[PDB]
Amino acid sequence: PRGSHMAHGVLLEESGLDVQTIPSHDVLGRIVIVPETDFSFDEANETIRTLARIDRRILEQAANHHIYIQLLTNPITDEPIARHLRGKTPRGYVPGSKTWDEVPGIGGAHLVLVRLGHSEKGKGHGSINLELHEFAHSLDYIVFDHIHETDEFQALWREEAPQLFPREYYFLTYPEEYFAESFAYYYVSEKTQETLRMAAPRTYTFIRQLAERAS
Ligand SMILES: [Zn+2]
Repeated sequence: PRGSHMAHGVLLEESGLDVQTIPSHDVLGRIVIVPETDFSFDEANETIRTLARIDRRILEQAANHHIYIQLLTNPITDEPIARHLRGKTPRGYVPGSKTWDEVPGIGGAHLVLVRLGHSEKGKGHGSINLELHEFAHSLDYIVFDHIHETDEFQALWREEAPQLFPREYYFLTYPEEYFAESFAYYYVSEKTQETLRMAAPRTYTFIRQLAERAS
């Protein structure tokens, strides 16, 4: 007997997956959607533990805005709301060099999609951490009302992105990318956070106090 509450994915808190030792699992349990078919517990656990590095208040903001992060085993282009992307070139790639079938995440809307097994840099994307980068887009646009467009953030981007991302075109020249990748550096590890702090100290402080900038 399969219930319709699990037919299209399972909310983490309803999944029976054991997350009791994960910080903020009470909040993440209402944000993360896991597959209703077989998936790797190790891959899901690592993704959820990375998201649990985020300031609890930001997670609460995301939950109260009803942002969800759906973890997938199959490609994003098998989801009906992304089916139009099958076989198409993603913006910014040379045609023939990439299709949306090969893109493992999408962020910015109230539903974030992340395919399991692709977190690290180079696995179909160029971010230090796929799930933090994509979630940061949705935070930026929804919780923080396009904060990458504010005068304060624009000035951080101008002054510090050339120091932090001199060799990474999209993180250097797109303010929404600078926001999302800076967020991922702050939260993926202590080592990347200290890299951010040394190369881009004002951006570091901006991310550290981000929770006080919501709307
Ligand atoms: Zn991005």
